[PDB]
Amino acid sequence: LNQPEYFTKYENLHFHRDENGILEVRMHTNGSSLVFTGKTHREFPDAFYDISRDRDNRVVILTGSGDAWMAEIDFPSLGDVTNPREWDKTYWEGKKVLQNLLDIEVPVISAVNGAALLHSEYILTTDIILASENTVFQDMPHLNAGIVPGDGVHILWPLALGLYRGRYFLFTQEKLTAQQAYELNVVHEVLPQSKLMERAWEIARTLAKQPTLNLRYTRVALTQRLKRLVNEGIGYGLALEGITATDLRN
Amino acid sequence: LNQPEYFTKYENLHFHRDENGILEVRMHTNGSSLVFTGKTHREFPDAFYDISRDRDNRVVILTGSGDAWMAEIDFPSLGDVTNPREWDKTYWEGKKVLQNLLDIEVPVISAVNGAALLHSEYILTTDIILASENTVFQDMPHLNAGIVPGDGVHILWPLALGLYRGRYFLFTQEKLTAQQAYELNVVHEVLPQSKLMERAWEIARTLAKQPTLNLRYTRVALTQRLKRLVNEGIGYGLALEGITATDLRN
Amino acid sequence: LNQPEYFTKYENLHFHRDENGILEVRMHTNGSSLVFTGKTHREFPDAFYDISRDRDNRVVILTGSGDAWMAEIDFPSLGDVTNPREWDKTYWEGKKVLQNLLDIEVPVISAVNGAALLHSEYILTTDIILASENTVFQDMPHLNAGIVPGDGVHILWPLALGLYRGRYFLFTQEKLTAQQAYELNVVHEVLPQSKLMERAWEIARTLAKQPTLNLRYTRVALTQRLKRLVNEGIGYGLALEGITATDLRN
Amino acid sequence: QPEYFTKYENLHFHRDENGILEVRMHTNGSSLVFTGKTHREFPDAFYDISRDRDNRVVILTGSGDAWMAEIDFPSLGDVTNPREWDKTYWEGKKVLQNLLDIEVPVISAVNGAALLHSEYILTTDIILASENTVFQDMPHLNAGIVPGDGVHILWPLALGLYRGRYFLFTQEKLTAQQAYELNVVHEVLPQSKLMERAWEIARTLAKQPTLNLRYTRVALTQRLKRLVNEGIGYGLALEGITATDLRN
Amino acid sequence: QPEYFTKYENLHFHRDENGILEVRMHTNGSSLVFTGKTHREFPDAFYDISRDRDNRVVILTGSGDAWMAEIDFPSLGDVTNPREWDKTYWEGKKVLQNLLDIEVPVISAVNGAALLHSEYILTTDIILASENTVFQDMPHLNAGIVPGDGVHILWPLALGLYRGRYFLFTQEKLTAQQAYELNVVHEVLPQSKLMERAWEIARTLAKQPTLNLRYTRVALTQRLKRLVNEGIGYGLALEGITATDLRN
Amino acid sequence: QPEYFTKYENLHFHRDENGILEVRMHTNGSSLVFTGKTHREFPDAFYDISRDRDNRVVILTGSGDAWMAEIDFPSLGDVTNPREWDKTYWEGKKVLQNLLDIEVPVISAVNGAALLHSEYILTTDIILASENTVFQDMPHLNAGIVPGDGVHILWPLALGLYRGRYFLFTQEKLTAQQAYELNVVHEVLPQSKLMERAWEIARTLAKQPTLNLRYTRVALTQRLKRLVNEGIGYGLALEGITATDLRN
Ligand SMILES: O=C(O)C[C@H]1CCCC(=O)C1
Ligand SMILES: O=C(O)C[C@H]1CCCC(=O)C1
Ligand SMILES: O=C(O)C[C@H]1CCCC(=O)C1
Ligand SMILES: O=C(O)C[C@H]1CCCC(=O)C1
Ligand SMILES: O=C(O)C[C@H]1CCCC(=O)C1
Ligand SMILES: O=C(O)C[C@H]1CCCC(=O)C1
Ligand code: NI
Ligand code: NI
Repeated sequence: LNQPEYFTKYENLHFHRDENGILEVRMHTNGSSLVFTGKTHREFPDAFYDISRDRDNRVVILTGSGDAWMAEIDFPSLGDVTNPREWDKTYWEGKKVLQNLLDIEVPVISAVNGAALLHSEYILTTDIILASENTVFQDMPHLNAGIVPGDGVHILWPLALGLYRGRYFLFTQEKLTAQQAYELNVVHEVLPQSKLMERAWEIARTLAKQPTLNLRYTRVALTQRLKRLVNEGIGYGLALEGITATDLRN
Repeated sequence: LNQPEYFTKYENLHFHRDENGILEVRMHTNGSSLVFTGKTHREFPDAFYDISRDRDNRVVILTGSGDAWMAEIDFPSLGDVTNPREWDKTYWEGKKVLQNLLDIEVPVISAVNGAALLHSEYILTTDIILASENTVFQDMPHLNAGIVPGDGVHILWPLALGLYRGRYFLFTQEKLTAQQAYELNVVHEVLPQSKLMERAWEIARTLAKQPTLNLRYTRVALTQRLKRLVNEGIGYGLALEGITATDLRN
Repeated sequence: LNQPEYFTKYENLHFHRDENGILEVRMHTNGSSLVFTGKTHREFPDAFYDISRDRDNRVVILTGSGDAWMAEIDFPSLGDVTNPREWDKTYWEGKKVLQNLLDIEVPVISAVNGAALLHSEYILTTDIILASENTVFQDMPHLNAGIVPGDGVHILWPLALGLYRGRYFLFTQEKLTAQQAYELNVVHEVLPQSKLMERAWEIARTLAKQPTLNLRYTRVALTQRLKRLVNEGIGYGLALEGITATDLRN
Repeated sequence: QPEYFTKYENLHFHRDENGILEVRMHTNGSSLVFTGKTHREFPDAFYDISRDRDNRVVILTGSGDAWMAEIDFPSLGDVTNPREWDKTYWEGKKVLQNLLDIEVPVISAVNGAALLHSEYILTTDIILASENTVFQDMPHLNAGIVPGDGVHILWPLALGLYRGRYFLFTQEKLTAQQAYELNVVHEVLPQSKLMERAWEIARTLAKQPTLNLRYTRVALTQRLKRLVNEGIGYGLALEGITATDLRN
Repeated sequence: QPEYFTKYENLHFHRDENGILEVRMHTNGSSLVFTGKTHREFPDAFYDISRDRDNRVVILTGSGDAWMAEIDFPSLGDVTNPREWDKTYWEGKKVLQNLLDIEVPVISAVNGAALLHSEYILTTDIILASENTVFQDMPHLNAGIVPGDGVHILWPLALGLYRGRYFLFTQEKLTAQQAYELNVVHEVLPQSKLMERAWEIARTLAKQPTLNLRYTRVALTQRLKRLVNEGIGYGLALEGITATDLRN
Repeated sequence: QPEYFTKYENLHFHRDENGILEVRMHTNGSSLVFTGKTHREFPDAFYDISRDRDNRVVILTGSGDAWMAEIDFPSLGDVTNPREWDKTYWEGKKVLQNLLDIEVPVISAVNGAALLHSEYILTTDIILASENTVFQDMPHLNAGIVPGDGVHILWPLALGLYRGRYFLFTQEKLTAQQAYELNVVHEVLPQSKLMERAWEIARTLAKQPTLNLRYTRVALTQRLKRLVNEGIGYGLALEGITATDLRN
């Protein structure tokens, strides 16, 4: 096929792009809802870089598969996080994944297709957030494991919910429904499961009518402050998280 | 009359100030709702500077005329925005208008008297925002023209609505009613059209009972962060906007 | 008793800590709701430093006594605030109280037991905010006295309510009920008076199950931006406030 | 010529066909005596300069043997009264904002002693000094008030945060040669050659396209503007409190 | 060896058993001619270097008598067209981000004239130069476009916000000795000894534990990264507008 | 005299009628051996100094022939255990915060080698050194851990972001004369004259009104405080990870 090589380079991402440069990127594990792994932690930064480098991507839709956006993780596959020499890989990849995802230089629409229980900081880099009615949001794994929620959730959830409710949400592992997230201005439209992707594409097609440089530079203008905020705290959060992972040996 | 010369220097601004130093500044075009022009883009920065320099202004009320705050623009009068040598004037004036409006050193009350479809970033520099029931807010012209919403809306709407709903609002050209804006904490009171100005003056009179230096330094204290945020992004937004205007020739 | 010496060092703070390292700190004046004084303005920074230094404090609950959190102040006891040589003490202590309260290195739960009419910026340093049904919030004293609300309220209320409603709230001395504050995401749970402290302890006990370093470093991660924002504006607010206090002599 | 060329009793203006504007501070043709009037009017003059797109390069200089070495202290008003200091405070924020907002390269031709208001020089892009020049923050610690008018930000930027604080706290005086070694002054010239050199540099710059002059100035002043904004109001409020304390 | 060692026609790679990687820029074995190709590929190369944990110290150098003194201007594409400049803009942000994100100490061995892209050198931790080296921002004011590609941030960081602006606005040339005195160059070596010294320094560093090399690099680049991020996109957008204006 | 004057086994305090406080670090009257105890107690001492409004100028110095050249490594506790390092981390943030929060001018009298904890000196306003003084970041790269305790921020501030990184990564040693040339040291004195000069400078300062001393210190440390706050916790967390890695 005439499509870019990177479209089929990632076992856990499906890519489809229309003639308008609207790219839908769908996370999956063997076609089912994603199980997050060491492999995805390593590869996703590269995938987001590849998407960002390709000037034929004019709008991006980021979504998951099945009835969850991301609700499963294969903890052992992440490597021995209690060993700082292994955590350093995770730390490096944690800084790159958000840098590279922010550096996508066109509007990014999240189509949140169900529970987002980990790695919801990805959603919080995107410009328009649509959620199916069954969606819930939670920072599940960190306080389950006893390690710092230091991978960007610590910056982006307090930006989303404000520095009061955002800290309550993280410290208590609060779960928000799609409707709550909508009232909290995180989700912008709540859709039936059967209509979520159609609506994402409809918004994308309207955006695609813009001149290319306008799509790109509006994205730049609207992400400057967000990038500064992420850069401020991402490395420190992930370093603190690494120390708490080490401490699990104590 | 004994009033300052600058009160009658601006064809598109009416000025009235009471014995308490409460200054009402009303935008108009021949007494009707304002039609924004190259002339206002050039003169408004000077008007806001003049207001800020005059220590007899103790509270400012900024409003429009008729049934719209600002809903019309004479696009050709702005000059050839696709020519960078002409856009540079617009760029320079775009940085000065927000700098000078923020540097008004007393509380500023917005009395939003109807549709605010362009230049709503002015409202988002002010301290107390009142709106008539017929008011709506939208960033109309930028994505209509295909150029970046880079004149301060890119900073101030995400500050107002948060960095999620704020980006949705700009990318989709969302229109908010006065009631929606009130629920979103942008508008602080929604008034009947017939009561808007009376309420602005009532709030102003309460404020005017404060010592002058308290009015001034409370304004300073409450605008430090806002000024930093505007300075961060205003020039870059307007430069990106200029490039997209040039690109319309392609 | 085996408890730390600092537990009984402060006439206006009662301390109680359980075997899980959950420390409840309760402000009082002779067992009644606190009357804020020059003495508390001077001592509270030391108390918060002492709490922060003690690694046996694993979660902190900060509360008041009786039916108000803080609703009274003995103005004369603050010293001659109109004399810059006296205000300088207040200025120095104003910077230290927020620095030291932020530097508590474990989650801090506010249990707001009634009206918080002054010094609510303390609450706005904490991570989880619970309020009894009778609670109200207001910046009462500053615009009553004619001096700048420059002690941290100018930073933290606009962070809590956004830079629009936050400035309206301060300039108009708005009073918010517990229910309003809950809708505004400042208060996270509204409790009957009889259940407030039980709920604070229940949340604390859940948190106390975390590893110690996770409690500490999650607090660090979630307060980096907050600390930067407070540092940006606290000294300038308090200096401006001092000038307005001097001006009361004019 | 523009009306503003003759609006300011303490500034002479001359502009050539290339858009090179020389702005010369003076008191009756002599070295400037700084006053309440200049404190109030200079922000307006710098704004007027910045608004005029026909200015393509700016040279800012003084008159006679000193760039600025004199001040009429009573003419600043009763600085010990916060209501009067507030004028000075507002004007002190505006002067640096408006000076930095000149949107073309600015050359300082420092024609002798700069003992006050040297922060103006530290907004400029190319700094030339005559061999007789000395730099000092004279007035603040002489009067017992904070050096809070931008010197507190820009001298530590120029000399680093170590020598910059020594310079301010001890009211150190720097010769032109020392300032050159410290990278503040870029060329040291004989008095009789200073202005010719300033104009030579300006002519070379003026050969650039106008947008390049403007946007190179913008690019090279972003960080500088942020740093001044961070500290200027706080420094001037603290200074005001120390001025009030002169009554005690 | 890694695949990326042979992916870049203008970069030679050699790595020893200690994880010391030497990256040498060249055009057919000679001193680099900078091109549209290098502008596009170098960001990828620096990313690839940064991803590879077997790199424990990096030495970045040029070939022949110059570090970088040549550029094929037409090969950069039609910079006066905003749609083409946008590629240069995106690549200009990525090159510095990816270079700064190399997570080990980086030694510059500057093997002669660095007349363009010297901002790469100003991301590195230890700067060595051969005695023949000169530094200049040559191309920008030659072409009439903003020096907006990071030189506008990093030269004023290196030389201070006074000499740094003089250096850019006048296209000043600095010898290796001047740059040494200005604390930009840390050791000046004969041409024939430069690379041996770079490798000696690298060997001493390589004795550190790997996490120490990595986290010392992180600690020492936090502020630097913030400063570059502040200004890089704005500088490159302004530069693009001046490139467009070359048509007028 | 205040109780805190005798609370610290490693600090001697002496204050004159002008409010000039000399704080001298020592171990049994000799040059300081830095310990876990000093790491824990110094933050409290600096807080106590800062709280006491009778301190109008502070001189911070060492004893004997060295300012700080010795450390009892085992006394710092088992730094390789994150639960123990956390104490060092918390204390490392507090020491610089509390030292910077001294609200009057601070004079460093550096009485010889400063081989560790030189970041304390880099919080002070006027830096004097005896001719025998040398500066180095000795311990971090000797132990294989990040120089993350503020040296990573303040040395690059002092020497610039180029020479500052060379100095840290190579554990460069600077003589008093070099440090003077680099604008870190402001006066170089014979050993026998150092303290007299410190007190002379302090006496001149002490003639200022108290609020002026305080608010000039505030004005001149705003930026410095921001820079330290930006990086101190991150540097100390990274350092802790490298300390843990010493087990591997
Ligand atoms: O995916 C990550 O961010 C790293 C994992 C490592 C294992 C425990 C977690 O939940 C986080
Ligand atoms: O008023 C402005 O900000 C400039 C105009 C220029 C023409 C197109 C627009 O809507 C914006
Ligand atoms: O408690 C304070 O912050 C200082 C007081 C001083 C007296 C007037 C006030 O309300 C504030
Ligand atoms: O010129 C100024 O900045 C104002 C004056 C204020 C009074 C004494 C001075 O030297 C400075
Ligand atoms: O190499 C670059 O950064 C791009 C070019 C753009 C055109 C002229 C130049 O010298 C710089
Ligand atoms: O004194 C310190 O900052 C702590 C120690 C930590 C262990 C080895 C060192 O040299 C630094
Ligand atoms: Ni912010
Ligand atoms: Ni800086």
